[PDB]
Amino acid sequence: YFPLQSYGFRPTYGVGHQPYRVVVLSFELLHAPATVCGPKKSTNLVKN
Amino acid sequence: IDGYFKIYSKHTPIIGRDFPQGFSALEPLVDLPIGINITRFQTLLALN
Ligand SMILES: *[C@@H]1O[C@H](CO)[C@@H](O)[C@H](O)[C@H]1NC(C)=O
Repeated sequence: YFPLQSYGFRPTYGVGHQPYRVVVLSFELLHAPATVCGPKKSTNLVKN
Repeated sequence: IDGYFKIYSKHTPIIGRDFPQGFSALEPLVDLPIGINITRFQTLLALN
């Protein structure tokens, strides 16, 4: 048998048979210097 | 050092012929978070 099989997605299909796009985000462990972070900045300077 | 490649540099004019006697600190140029082993190095030359 062929290992690959066509999905044959159709709009008339049900929710379970409908196509869905899935993205997996995997985070590397802390073995090297960190290069990815989040935007974290606010506030003014307010002197004196 | 601890997974960071640090490059300090300085450009000094040569008042004389070679290797003048003088003092001038080397300012830091570049810091890279590469975090891999370094044990051997070599320089590059080109021919015209
Ligand atoms: C690379 O560096 C790691 C961490 O210091 C060390 O355990 C390992 O033996 C090094 N490998 C080589 C080939 O020098």
